[PDB]
Amino acid sequence: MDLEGRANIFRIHSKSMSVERGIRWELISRLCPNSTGAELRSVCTEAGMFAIRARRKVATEKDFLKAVDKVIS
Amino acid sequence: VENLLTQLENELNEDNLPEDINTLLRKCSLNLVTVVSLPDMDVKPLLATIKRFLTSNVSYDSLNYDYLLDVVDKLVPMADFDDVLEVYSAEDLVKALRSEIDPLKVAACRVIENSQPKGLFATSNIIDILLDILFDEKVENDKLITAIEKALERLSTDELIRRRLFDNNLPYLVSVKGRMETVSFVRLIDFLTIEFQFISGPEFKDIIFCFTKEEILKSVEDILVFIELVNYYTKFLLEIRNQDKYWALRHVKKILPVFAQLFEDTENYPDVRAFSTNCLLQLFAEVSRIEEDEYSLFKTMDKDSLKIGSEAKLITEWLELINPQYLVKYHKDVVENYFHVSGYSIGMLRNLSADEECFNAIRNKFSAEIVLRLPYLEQMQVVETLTRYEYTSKFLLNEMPKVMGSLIGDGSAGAIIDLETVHYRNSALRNLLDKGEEKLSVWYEPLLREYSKAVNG
Repeated sequence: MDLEGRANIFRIHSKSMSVERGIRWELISRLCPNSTGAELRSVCTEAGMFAIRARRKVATEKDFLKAVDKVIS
Repeated sequence: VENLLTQLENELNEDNLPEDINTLLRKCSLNLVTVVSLPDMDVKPLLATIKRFLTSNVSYDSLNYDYLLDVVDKLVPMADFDDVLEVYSAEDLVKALRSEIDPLKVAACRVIENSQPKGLFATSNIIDILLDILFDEKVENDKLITAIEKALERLSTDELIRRRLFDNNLPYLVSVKGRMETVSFVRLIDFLTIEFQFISGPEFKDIIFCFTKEEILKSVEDILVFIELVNYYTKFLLEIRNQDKYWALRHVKKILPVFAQLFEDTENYPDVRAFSTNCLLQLFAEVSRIEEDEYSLFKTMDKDSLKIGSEAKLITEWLELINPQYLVKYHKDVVENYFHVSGYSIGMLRNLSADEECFNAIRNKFSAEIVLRLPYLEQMQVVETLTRYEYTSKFLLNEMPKVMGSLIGDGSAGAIIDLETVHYRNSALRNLLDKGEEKLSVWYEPLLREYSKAVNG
């Protein structure tokens, strides 16, 4: 799945967690091409952790990059 | 059920649009995926009709455009292009792209993708147009961005189409590379990586590919852009080492040392580090594998910035990515004072044992006892690796007797439902058998049977 499904997966798996608006999914996904469908999910769950790891109750676009770099390496 | 749904659709469209036309498309599409080639029919009464539905400024409720498009995307490639061009003349596309209809755009986008000569529209403006919609920060519709991208990657094979890209748009590209605007910029980067694959030495302007030492530092202000670039370069060096394009090294050899510094300097540029640390290590692991003389460029980056060894927090990281040859020579003391056979080091073991010389530095840490201590799941991973090279196999086949057996008989090797363990184990046998009966002394019989029992079930 590369027709930017990665983008959708995020949008979908996101509307089930505390995440602020914005967060250009088109880009955040361009950082995870070879990421098999399941990988996208593993990033989201981690993203929320950084927000908690810090303090905020909502995840910002930057928390995702901090996760993608920690996940997809 | 091919030609059945073929006309079942074409006719349901000329009607008043039944409330199941969305379902008819849904399934009739999968039937196309199966059968490769199409019958001896005329695709004019269909495409010339769907085009009317997509170009129609009027939409319909009982019609899921997403499906209707999936049908077109899988039809244009099958049927001959000469017939397709008859429904979509060279001029039709130009309009389809300039229209205010997204569903219509994505259509022509894939029609251009399957253009017969990959250098047909090479003398048109349609190519410049797509590039204009791609780097158009406004366009958010993904279904279009990709449709166009995948269309370029297929045509960028021809020599002519590339000229229309890096000669008839060279100024526009350099332009977007100048505005460096998150959305627009990123789209250009992923694009360049794709073009560098079908490009030669001459047709290579370092005014659109290579980045000035300044540009990098100026992107750090928008991490998202910085990370996207570090990966771009990492892939750029990758593409070079695999396709033996050692000519490009002369270019992307001035900025590489820049990243090393940004990585080390945490005081200033705190973001870079704990915000892209990993994606960076991915590059340093590629620079170490660069075709140079006596590892010149890297030898310095290490001695200057990436002081491998100094930082323990990274020791493991280093020995898991950085070239094993370079490691066993300029950092032999490291690979010798830390790599310990375990499910944990299972990572290092894979990269370290990549060079016979390097391996001969860790082979003193190996022993059947330390290997059989860790659970089967990890054993197979370690064993399978020791069988990915010849110098390692000889070791496992001799100095390591016990282990070899812990791979074959146990009473019922089939009692392994763990898909992962099965993978590695079954693999550790595949390459272990290629060794030939000659080498595989008394383990050939048990192997050829244990593997055979696994290959079947």
